[PDB]
Amino acid sequence: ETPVECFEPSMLKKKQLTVLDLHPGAGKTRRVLPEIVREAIKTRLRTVILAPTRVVAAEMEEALRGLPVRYMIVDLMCHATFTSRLLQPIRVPNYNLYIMDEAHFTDPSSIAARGYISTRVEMGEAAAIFMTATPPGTRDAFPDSNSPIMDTEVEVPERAWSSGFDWVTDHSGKTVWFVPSVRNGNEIAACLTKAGKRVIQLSRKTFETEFQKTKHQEWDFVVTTDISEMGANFKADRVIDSRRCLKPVILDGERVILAGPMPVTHASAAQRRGRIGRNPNKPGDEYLYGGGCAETDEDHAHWLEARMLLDNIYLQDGLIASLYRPEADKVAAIEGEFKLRTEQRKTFVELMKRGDLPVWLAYQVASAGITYTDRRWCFDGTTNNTIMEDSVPAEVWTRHGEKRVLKPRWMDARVCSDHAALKSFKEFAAGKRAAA
Ligand SMILES: Nc1nc2c(ncn2[C@@H]2O[C@H](COP(=O)(O)OP(=O)(O)OP(O)(O)=S)[C@@H](O)[C@H]2O)c(=O)[nH]1
Ligand SMILES: [Cl-]
Ligand SMILES: [Mg+2]
Ligand SMILES: [Mg+2]
Repeated sequence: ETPVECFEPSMLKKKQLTVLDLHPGAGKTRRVLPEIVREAIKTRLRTVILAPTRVVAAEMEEALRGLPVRYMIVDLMCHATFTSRLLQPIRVPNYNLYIMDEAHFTDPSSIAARGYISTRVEMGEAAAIFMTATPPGTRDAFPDSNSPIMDTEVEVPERAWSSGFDWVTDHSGKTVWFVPSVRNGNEIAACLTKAGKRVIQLSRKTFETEFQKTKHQEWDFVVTTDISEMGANFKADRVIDSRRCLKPVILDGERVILAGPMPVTHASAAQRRGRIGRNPNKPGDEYLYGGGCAETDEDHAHWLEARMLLDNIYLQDGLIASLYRPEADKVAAIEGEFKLRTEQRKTFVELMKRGDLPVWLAYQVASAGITYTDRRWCFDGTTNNTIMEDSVPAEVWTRHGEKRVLKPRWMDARVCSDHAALKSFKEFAAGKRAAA
């Protein structure tokens, strides 16, 4: 029940669930993971390794080079790819060993993957190892590091500034700056670029292509959302942490708002700080943070969305998987409330995979009996659901040649929270889709 600090071969026998909680940068992904894979191959286990992002998967594929590891014999895939396969009639192999790296990731597909895995372990069908420096319930924002970190609470700019904050731009090294949202990041990055800094911006939808730029010498700032908490490695000297995040909230079961900016969890703060202090021979790394931490409330939509996913994943006859027990208190929905019949469930998965809609929104459309290609719901909502861009109602040319105001029947604030998200939703509402 208690987390461990070293891998032991008896962790690979069925019904064992082990949390490996070495401090950030202690060598979990880099040194303990290849040891586990060797022992699994030696014992003929059917194994899957789950990476948080394809960036990290590509990294592990090279560190595991020379072993029989199939990137999608040991299978390698991302959390989202794993949960995605569980949602198709492509009934997944019955692995008897699941290794989940960066097991703290709180996106809905990762929460659902932990629930499925822990249920298989409790069924006695598998063993599992969750690797993370910050397991659920963590209340330490300042864990150990390979080199000592200088922690300082300071006022962190939340918008562009025309004077002051000289300590930001006088720094000579490399800084990673965590922001609560893409739109806040755009404003900070433009202000740094105007000061002559070379800035890379990272978000969940640009991470793959833009993270590559960080592997070079010629940058001063990375401005990033919380996606960089999931095992992203930088060569940086300083982290600036707003200590804030946005929280998706389902108001009354009828809409999703983005609440905040509000304090991050202790686990998030520790992972942000854990981007630096990683070189044991390089003292002096600095963590500058702008406020306190707070634990997640009852109302974070990601855990409810995870139940929407798990209610639609096959397990064994009529069974439905539970959430991983330290996470199971966050949701009030009851097992099975979100189960869909076969055809609506196909629409549900299509809206998420092909439409890039948030889980909650894809469920509302699918359970309404709307088919994937029917976009009338994007335009027939109430007036309060009108989507604005630069303070004017957004309009779209539909597939049928009419210009309509964007006014979805169900409002999820995440489809219009930044320029790239709105562009994608406008294309979806028009019956179009940009080349993947
Ligand atoms: N990318 C990379 N990192 C290296 C290398 N040699 C040493 N390191 C350092 O060793 C650290 C430990 O690697 P890793 O296995 O990621 O620790 P970890 O416990 O997984 O760190 P955590 O953030 O996810 S909680 C790396 O993050 C990096 O700082 C190298 O050749 N490549
Ligand atoms: Cl993001
Ligand atoms: Mg790691
Ligand atoms: Mg150590």
